[PDB]
Amino acid sequence: LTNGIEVTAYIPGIGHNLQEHSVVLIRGGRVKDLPGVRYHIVRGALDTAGVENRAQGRSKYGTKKPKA
Amino acid sequence: AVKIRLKRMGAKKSPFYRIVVADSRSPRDGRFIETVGTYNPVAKPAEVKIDEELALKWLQTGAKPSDTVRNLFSSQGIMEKFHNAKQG
Amino acid sequence: GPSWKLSRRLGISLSGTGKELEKRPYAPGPHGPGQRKKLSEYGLQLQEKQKLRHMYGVNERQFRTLFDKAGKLAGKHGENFMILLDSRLDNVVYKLGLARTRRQARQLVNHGHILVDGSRVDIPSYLVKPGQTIGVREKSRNLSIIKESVEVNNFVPEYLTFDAEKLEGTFTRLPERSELAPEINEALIVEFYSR
RNA sequence: GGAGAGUUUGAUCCUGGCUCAGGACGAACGCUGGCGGCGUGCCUAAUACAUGCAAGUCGAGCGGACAGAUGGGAGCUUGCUCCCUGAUGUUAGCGGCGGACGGGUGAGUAACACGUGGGUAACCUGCCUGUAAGACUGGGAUAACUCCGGGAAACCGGGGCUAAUACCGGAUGGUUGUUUGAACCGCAUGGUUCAAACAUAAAAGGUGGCUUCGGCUACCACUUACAGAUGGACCCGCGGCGCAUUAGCUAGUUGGUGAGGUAACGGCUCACCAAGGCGACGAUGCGUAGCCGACCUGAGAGGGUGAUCGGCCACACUGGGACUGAGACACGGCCCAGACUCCUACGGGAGGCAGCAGUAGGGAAUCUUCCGCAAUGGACGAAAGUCUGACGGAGCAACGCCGCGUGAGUGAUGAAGGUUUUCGGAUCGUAAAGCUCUGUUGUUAGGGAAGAACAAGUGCCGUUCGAAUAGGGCGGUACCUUGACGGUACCUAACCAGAAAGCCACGGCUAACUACGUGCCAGCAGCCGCGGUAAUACGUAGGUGGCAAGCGUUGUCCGGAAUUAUUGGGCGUAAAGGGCUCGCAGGCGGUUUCUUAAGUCUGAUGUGAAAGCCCCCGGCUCAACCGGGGAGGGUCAUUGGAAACU
Repeated sequence: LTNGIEVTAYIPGIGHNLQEHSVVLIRGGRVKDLPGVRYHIVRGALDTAGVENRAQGRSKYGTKKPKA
Repeated sequence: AVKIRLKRMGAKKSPFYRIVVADSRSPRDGRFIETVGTYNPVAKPAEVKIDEELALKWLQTGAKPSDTVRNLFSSQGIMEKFHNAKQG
Repeated sequence: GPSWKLSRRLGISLSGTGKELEKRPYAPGPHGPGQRKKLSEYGLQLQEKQKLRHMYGVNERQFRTLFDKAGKLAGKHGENFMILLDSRLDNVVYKLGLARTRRQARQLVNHGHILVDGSRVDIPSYLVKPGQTIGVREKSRNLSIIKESVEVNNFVPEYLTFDAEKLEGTFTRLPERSELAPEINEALIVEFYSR
């Protein structure tokens, strides 16, 4: 982060977009199943483009409305 | 320095005023000692309501108002009752 | 909305008709003729609230505060909230008969201009007190919406004094809940919005 | 004016956790988004700032410059050139007052800073009224002006000229101090009043009129005194934090005397002399933070926060000092150093946005480099006026609340199409089409508020001074005149279904389900937990449901959480009795009676400003908002009652 603290976060989407040295915005989300990670990555950030071909769950996972 | 004066209240477009005995050193919405009644500009009719007696006690102590405040007292004869007291 | 597809969900002719229950009492949908189940109190008190709020199309930001505006009112809080949403000006237009639906009464307030003791009122949610007169100026004096609904001579409620061509509307002491709601059960919406 | 629900288990009750429904944001993010009022909009960086503006005002304080042409006269080209001081105009400087308020920010500060109630015999207060008195007689400068000199500039130095309501003496004065008397009273210092004596202590003119030219007069300013009005300073009880894994801390500390010093009390400063003071009711220390009316939440008791608007303190790049002024240790003043920026001809200087905007930078993240002094306000002036980034409005972002839409009636054929299917059908359903419909708004053209009250100048009448019917002063009324927003709100008529809906959920919590895809993989997940081939829990489609110009997620705080339990728990085994004693401090008290009034009870009075909550009206097309009136809020203080209980 920009605090200086290196905390392992989680990638939610159906496949990722991120590579090293990216812009990652983090909301507070508890993952019960995985040991130690308590941070989602906001799919739909400044760098995270939205997941491919998603209609339901539009606000989450950063996809625009496909075509109207 | 002690000017009996108006005090700006109300919404953005349509103002409201309260006639206020205060010190001029405090700001336009600043503090005060004791007030007299009201003023309404946004009514095309009347309803400028004054206590009409309490300020005369303050005028005997001496507190000069601005003329835009003062001519409301002329419309209800506070100053002319006070000028009779100055002629008394 | 559709204003009729939502009442078959409630399973009642909310304006009061013989239609919208014939041939299809199952509520909407493909899971309609698949036989329904029995709900909970939370299942009931939604529909019991929604059998009153879909009468008038009130969005629930405006439905909550009128419940709170009944809170400061004296009397029993259930029957107080019955008074405010039948002193609704949308309902007053519909109870004077010139609207076949309460949704038709919304344009009869919005741009089918109408005069409450003066200039005009474009407010579908004006709280109406006894002692007010309602009329329409010559700009929309007799249009076919009014002309057909004058000819649809429905029964006049007994808290209203209404003439057809004179078009004036005044009141009595209150609209009485015995006259107002035959279908809607009260005292359940209060226990909905107390929680 | 007080809802609960899933989860330990094979099954049950407890116990105990967390989870969940709710309510707010100065909130951000994702997706979308038509409009209108009202309100907010750098919390991190009190980090650095390009550019412009944010505080001047008086020619009626004053000298001079500065234009001026009422005329006068001159030289002639008829084109001019002048020489006098017209009306009047300009104000570098001088001097008067303001700049100490208005405005912002939240860094330090855990203490009389603030909140509340107090006390001053221990104080101050220019500008305000009202009263009491007045305003005598002189003096010496000096800026500007020029004339030189030195400087790159910043600017500086020298020599003459000159003014004032500038400055400085002399008089007279009910200040004050001293000296000596009296009177009265308080709360010790004492206080108040009166007399005498001594000592000094002032002031100013200007504006206009009337003039006998001596002056007079109003008005403004001036010196002094009294009060009131006015704010400020100092002191004091009582309040609102975190840690004992901070128990010892302070020598001007704590005392006295005298001295100085401060508007004022004082170790406030210093000498002397004394050894005290602060402390288990938590000192000292440390981390933390501006406080308060209030905001949010809770059913209340409480808990959280202290943003905007209103009170007060503190700070003005970091630090220290100090002047003039009634008032500062001065936000846009000086002097010094520290960092940094800028300029220099290197000798030298200038600079301070946490003023309005804007930019950098920080960060998840917060707006326009507009117009107006029309209203309110201040500043000065006799006023007009001038000056106003206070304020007035416009502009930005769904940031939030409220308000309005996105068509509406009729219409069965259950159209078409879509989805599903036991292929009969089912649903998307009166939903569309059709017919009818108005125009909020959208669009076009018109009309066009209140905010604006005035000042000022004119008119009178009254009163007041006046040598006066001069001439004013106020007081009344009468005429005149003044809009940034803005032709904006608004209203009038004309136009079209035409401009305009979405996100979230759909096993149980929790309202709502099927079909395909899929096969511990891809993926959901707040909770229990869902998928190793029939996923109502993943993804998609249809269809529902949720709410709406918004919806979800996110971080916060409160609630449900009776899960820190005073109201409102426990302790046999569930978390919990110290291993047991002797006991200082603190805690609690038999019976009867007198008395007292600290607690308690209660009246009265004073006060807890306003806005906000709340009671009730009224205003804005309702609402939101705004206004009027009232209540309420204090372990408050004084005073007077009550005597059972402590």
